Amino acid sequence: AIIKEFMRFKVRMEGSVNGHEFEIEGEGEGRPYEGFQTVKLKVTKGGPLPFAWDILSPQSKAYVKHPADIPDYLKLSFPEGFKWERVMNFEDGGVVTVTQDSSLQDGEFIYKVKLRGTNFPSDGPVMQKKTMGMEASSERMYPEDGALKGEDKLRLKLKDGGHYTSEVKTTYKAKKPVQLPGAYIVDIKLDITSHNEDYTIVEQYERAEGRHSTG
Repeated sequence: AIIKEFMRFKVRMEGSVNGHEFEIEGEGEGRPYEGFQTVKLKVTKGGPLPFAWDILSPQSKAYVKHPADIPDYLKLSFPEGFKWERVMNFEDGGVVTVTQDSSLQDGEFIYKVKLRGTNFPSDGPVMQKKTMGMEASSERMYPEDGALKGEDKLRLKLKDGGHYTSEVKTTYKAKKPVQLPGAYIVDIKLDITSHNEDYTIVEQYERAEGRHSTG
């Protein structure tokens, strides 16, 4: 009974993008079983960021709605929790690597994130802030080597019409070997609900629901 129907979380990211170091702190809340959440974030060091918010926005899988018949591996991992490791390869040679620890302390999730972005063209859409959010996506989930893997193609919206593509691969590993699901799909929509002019303060909303594959 330790994941309640309403849960809050605290997050700190230590990051570097093309050598620009920054820190972000945030707090969020949501309904883990209903698959939605919100977060309020502030850049506490290295603001304003000289790159697009949208590469940071996808950096909280306890809050995915799962039907009863798909094991909710990442909720089962608590109280100890889980770790994740991610690579994002962007279509113009930019690369983001991320590691994250998720734990539960005094009834709140605690998130610790380390991020490195490199090889973004100084004049590309990320370093020139030409993105305006991302499309809804479907993360393709499967068990492998005792972990849960996810693969997605993120389509960052360009202001000028069009999309800037990232292939994303993530490993989500519970700190104790609770029940893995079979292969399945998680439909996700992440929205930036508000921001200040320079994106030193940002609010996000996400909805996520697991389902069986069609095909």
